Amino acid sequence: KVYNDGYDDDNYDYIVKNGEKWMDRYEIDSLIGKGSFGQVVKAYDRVEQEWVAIKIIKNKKAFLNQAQIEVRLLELMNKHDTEMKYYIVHLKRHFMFRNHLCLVFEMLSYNLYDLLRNTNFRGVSLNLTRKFAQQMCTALLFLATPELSIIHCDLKPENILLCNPKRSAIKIVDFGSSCQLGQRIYQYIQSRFYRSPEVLLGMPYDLAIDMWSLGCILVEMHTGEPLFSGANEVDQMNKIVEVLGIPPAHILDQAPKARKFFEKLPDGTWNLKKTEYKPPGTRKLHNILGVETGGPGGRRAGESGHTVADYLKFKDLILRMLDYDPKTRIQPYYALQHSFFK
Ligand SMILES: CCC(=O)Nc1cccc(C(=O)c2sc(Nc3ccc(N4CCN(C)CC4)cc3)nc2N)c1
Repeated sequence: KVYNDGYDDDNYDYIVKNGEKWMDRYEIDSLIGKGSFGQVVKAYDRVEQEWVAIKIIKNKKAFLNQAQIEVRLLELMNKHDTEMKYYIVHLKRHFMFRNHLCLVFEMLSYNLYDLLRNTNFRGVSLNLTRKFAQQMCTALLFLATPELSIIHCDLKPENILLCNPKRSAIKIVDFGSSCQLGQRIYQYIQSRFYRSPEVLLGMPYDLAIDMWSLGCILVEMHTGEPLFSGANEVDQMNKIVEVLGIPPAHILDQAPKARKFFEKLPDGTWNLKKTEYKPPGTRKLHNILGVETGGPGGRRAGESGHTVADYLKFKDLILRMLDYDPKTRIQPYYALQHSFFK
């Protein structure tokens, strides 16, 4: 009949109501988010006199525990002194309310997928993309702090929100999937479009996966379409090979799931399993970005800072981010010194 005295529903989470007032402080406006973890709502803090986004976790043990892990992480980040902290979303405070866990975040604006949908999926200028890229590389540089060593494990355009609708400042949200570096416990991680090959191949992984995701994002921010948009993992790997080529033999010799996509020939060489696709490595990123053809689809022809040189810097950096070897993949600190950011 009723659950938690009629406050929750079938899915253990709070039924939000327009204009409801909590604890004589927070004033609920409207639902803005919904996920497996629970719900996200827009509200007005009366004490700080400001708008905040509150994360209400479901009324279950599991979700509560996960949320507590996440809270510990956020608090851990907020305790560090560097300005690099200001690219991670800020957890002002947290509390319990009617058997629910509530996380108080600063209210942010649109996520990047919204913007992309506003361009009719044509992407944005390279000048803006440079700014986004810079800030993101800074954030990943912060998360790599020895005492932190945090892997976001779920970087996608909808997890990057604007601070202000009229400024190019962004921030990273939802650290529920988050992970501090350590021994492997999970193997089905990251979003499918942004899942690093070492994960697709069932191999050990570190922070280098985030970088991979970032590489898939920036290009998508300029073209409007996902770089690799496979319906499944096979299609995904095929689409990654289609652009970057078949992985190094020394990589595939280590990969347990290597034979999910490949087969080993009698001469030791690896080849794709047939299931559609271009020959490996003939979908050149050079042609995808339209370096010498006036940008993606020729819609950036004649625009400021859209010369061949700029596109070549960009392409070099992106190819440094999509390195197959996690050991040789470009690191944030060196990424911030690229000619792209001059
Ligand atoms: C949309 C939220 C999301 O994808 N992940 C997420 C989950 C839980 C909390 C947060 C988070 O930190 C947020 S979410 C937020 N405000 C916000 C939430 C939702 C939205 N929209 C969601 C997408 N709609 C098409 C437009 C409005 C816009 C802004 N501020 C913070 N600080 C983000």
